[PDB]
Amino acid sequence: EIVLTQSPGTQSLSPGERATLSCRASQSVGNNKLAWYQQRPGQAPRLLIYGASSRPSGVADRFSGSGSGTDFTLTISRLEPEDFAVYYCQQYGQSLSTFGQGTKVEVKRTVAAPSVFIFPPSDEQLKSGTASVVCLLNNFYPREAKVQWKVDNALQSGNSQESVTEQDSKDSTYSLSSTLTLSKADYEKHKVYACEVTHQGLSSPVTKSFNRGE
Amino acid sequence: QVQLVQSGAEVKRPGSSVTVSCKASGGSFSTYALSWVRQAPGRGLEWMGGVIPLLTITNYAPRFQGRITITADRSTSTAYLELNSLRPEDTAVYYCAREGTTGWGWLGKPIGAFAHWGQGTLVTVSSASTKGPSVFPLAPSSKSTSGGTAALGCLVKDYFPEPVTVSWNSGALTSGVHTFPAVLQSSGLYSLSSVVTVPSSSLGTQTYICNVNHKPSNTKVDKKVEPKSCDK
Amino acid sequence: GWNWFDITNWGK
Repeated sequence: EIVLTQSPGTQSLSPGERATLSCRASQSVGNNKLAWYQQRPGQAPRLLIYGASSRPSGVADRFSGSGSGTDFTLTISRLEPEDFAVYYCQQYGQSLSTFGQGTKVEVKRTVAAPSVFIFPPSDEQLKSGTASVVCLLNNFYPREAKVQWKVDNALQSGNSQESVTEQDSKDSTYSLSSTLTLSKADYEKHKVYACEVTHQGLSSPVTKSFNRGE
Repeated sequence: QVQLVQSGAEVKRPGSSVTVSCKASGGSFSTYALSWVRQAPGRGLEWMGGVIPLLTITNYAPRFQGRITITADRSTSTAYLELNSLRPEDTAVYYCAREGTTGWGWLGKPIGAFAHWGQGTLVTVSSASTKGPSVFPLAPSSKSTSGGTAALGCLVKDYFPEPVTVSWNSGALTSGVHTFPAVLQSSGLYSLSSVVTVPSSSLGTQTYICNVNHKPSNTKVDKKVEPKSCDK
Repeated sequence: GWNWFDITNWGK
């Protein structure tokens, strides 16, 4: 099996900048049958380059492919707003076709610390017997962020989940939401509920909390 | 013009087999290679295999050899992907994709690479039963009242299957809105949150209502979110 | 090497 390596997996670049994406094969790609695809969130992949350097009619000429053997490159002359997406290379130089793991090209922008908010469970949910505590990290950059749940200062594990939005099309930030869930009974055995946040844009952890029943 | 149309999303129990169809129109169904590619949530693309209808020539990826069958019905220009012994890890969007061609029209020389893609088909492998979500408020913090930015939202929890849509004030409010990807809880039910930040001063000159729609359970809630008032 | 991906080219 031919392994296609796409490194780095993420490139943070400025609008209008040039972009070069590398795709290296574990072994020679038959007849240079290497292809590149673009995929935006929620959409199906789209062919950009085939045969290592051929560009189908319709694809912007700012995209070009080069290389042969085991070293291929996808070049984007200048990044338009719609070019920030994920790029996959694929080899079909033999019956067993394979894709690389993809490279995400995102918008680089000034560091932005997250605005943190904590929400206690609604009385409506409490009546149902469960308690969900939510923590929101709003409009931060870069994407790397970490959330720790502490109840009465005890680190929580296995009772929370989170998800992150796609990069905002207007301000290029990310937002993250984390939910801590406990049964009503367990929720009422503790007092201080806190969400501790760490991010490149914070010189020290930011903690937001509330006290049950206050 | 080549258009590939796939069958709708489907929930499948573990151990069962799923069948996904892809109906083609335009170009030539019989003489171009048709492949299937899947993508698990948050993961990359993976070629599963393909078929050349004219001579029923199949080609499967080793990883799926023994669990997959790809067939093509030339009388309807429909290709089929069958995947057996389903496991939760098979939960993914499955796409059919036909080889592209060179030159004008859609009957030129085949290029091998995938130029035509279907809209994809989300296959969810789970033992969960359809269920409507409860919609709870994420009330604006009272400790922000005067001046500044306030955050509020809605918690849409315990629903199955995907998807759920959320809008604010019937679509009139979009600025500052963040509707997060759902998470799959240990119970096998989904949960998502939608939030919005607004000027704290607007908490008295504007109402906030999240409009939640979960078609499978016919759950359609318009939840008003306001400051919670408490005594003492 | 018999590339399944080259078959439709041969037939065309």
